[PDB]
Amino acid sequence: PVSKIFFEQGTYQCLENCGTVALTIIRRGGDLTNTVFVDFRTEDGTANAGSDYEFTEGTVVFKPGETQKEIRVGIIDDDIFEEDKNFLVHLSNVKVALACLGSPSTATVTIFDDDH
Ligand SMILES: [Ca+2]
Ligand SMILES: [Ca+2]
Ligand SMILES: [Ca+2]
Ligand SMILES: [Ca+2]
Repeated sequence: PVSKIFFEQGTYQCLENCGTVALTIIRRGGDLTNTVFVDFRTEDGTANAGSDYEFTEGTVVFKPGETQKEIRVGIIDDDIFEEDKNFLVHLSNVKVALACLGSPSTATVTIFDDDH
């Protein structure tokens, strides 16, 4: 019986000025009385850390009973008009009973430009 860890949705969106984007990680399956650890980390798409979004990483803990965890990523605003850009948040290193990654364990985040 295997706990799976995955993002609640595979795609998130925000405007450049949204300040931060919230992402939800689900735990489903197996024995929910176990504690589960999952690492997370941003990766550039066409949007770049230090420029369009803030580099973010960490470990999330699903304590017993917990099925939903929220993580936040900083979005950087500017006043230049350009195309919409995306980046990635990968999940990894799941630790418990067996727990592992499900689908999707990468979320893609599109920042929509709000200028012009
Ligand atoms: Ca920008
Ligand atoms: Ca703007
Ligand atoms: Ca802009
Ligand atoms: Ca547009």
